[PDB]
Amino acid sequence: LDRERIAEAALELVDRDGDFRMPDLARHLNVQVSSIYHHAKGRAAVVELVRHRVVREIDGSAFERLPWDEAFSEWARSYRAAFSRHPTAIRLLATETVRDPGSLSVYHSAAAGLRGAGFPDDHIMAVITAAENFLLGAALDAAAPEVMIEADSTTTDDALTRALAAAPRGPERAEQAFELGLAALLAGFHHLLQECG
Amino acid sequence: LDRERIAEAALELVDRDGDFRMPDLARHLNVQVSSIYHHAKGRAAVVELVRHRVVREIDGSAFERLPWDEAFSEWARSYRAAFSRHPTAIRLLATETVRDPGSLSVYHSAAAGLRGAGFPDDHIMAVITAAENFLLGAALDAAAPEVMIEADSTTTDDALTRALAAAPRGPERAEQAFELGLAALLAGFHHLLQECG
Repeated sequence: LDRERIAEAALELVDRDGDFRMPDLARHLNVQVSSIYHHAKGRAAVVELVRHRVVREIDGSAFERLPWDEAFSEWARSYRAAFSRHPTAIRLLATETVRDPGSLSVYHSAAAGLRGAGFPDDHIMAVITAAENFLLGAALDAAAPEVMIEADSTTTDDALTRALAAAPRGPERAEQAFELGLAALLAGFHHLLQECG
Repeated sequence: LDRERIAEAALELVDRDGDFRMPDLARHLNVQVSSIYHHAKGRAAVVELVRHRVVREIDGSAFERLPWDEAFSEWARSYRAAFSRHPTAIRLLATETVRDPGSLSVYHSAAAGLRGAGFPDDHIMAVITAAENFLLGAALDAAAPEVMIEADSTTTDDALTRALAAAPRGPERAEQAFELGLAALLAGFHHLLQECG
């Protein structure tokens, strides 16, 4: 029983149900809640351990090594991949305040990278949050069925039929939308930067 | 007991737990599963009724009345507002194939609007899905706490501290990120269109 084993069991419960309760977590660790509190004080601390375990693969330090848009793209891909492994954890983690030191570090890196690029301070958090909104959505879409829209029509030339026939099939469907949306957002952010001088 | 009352009770369960089970739904309607199946055959049909009840407010027909980017903005705002009332339903609805006639109609409208604008057919579904990815994420962020990042630092001039101090407070935090991300995506999509001639 250390922090890593608590984080593990908690994420397992969150994977199954979308949330966890302290006594049930203790049961699955064969301990009393007491024992958990010695490693992590309260629910908020256990949520941050869950967050830590999900986001471990996300490297923010790419912002120190690459131009902002290339770093943004590496960071975005890692973020998608991390959350797409735990789609049932997305609601919980998107709606609890971030305090995990590891996560705060990633934020520190993205903020410094975007400042370095010329994004004004009053825009930096919105840029990062706009990107995260898209990425949590794309993580859900990567966990979704490969066919997400099934239309029952007799028409062959309407716009929806045509668009659905001309789109990628399989895992490529979600990948196409993710790549196009990422490129569109980066183009938008580049525009923001031109406007700022 | 009609389709509307089934849709209602099912969404109530989904709001609470993130999913529903047929027998529990029947219990909360004081009926046997049998009675549900006469209005909606199986789980997939009940999921689409849930979808219908969430997305009723979303008007796709704005694509018939406004230039694509103005329509996109009205549609996006309605979509955010709808899902932000039921954040616990987002996972389920983002990961089940769309067959609800009302929803398919909205897709029909957005597809025709984007075709009308000049987006090539092989790009239309990805454009719509990219937008939805962002919007589901923004719906979660609107249901999130107004302070989403709490940093414990002694530093005053670092990039994260500065960005968090210069950002909007309260409900304005999520609103700022939503507005900036929407504008960035539309700029990106406008760029896509310039590239296409």
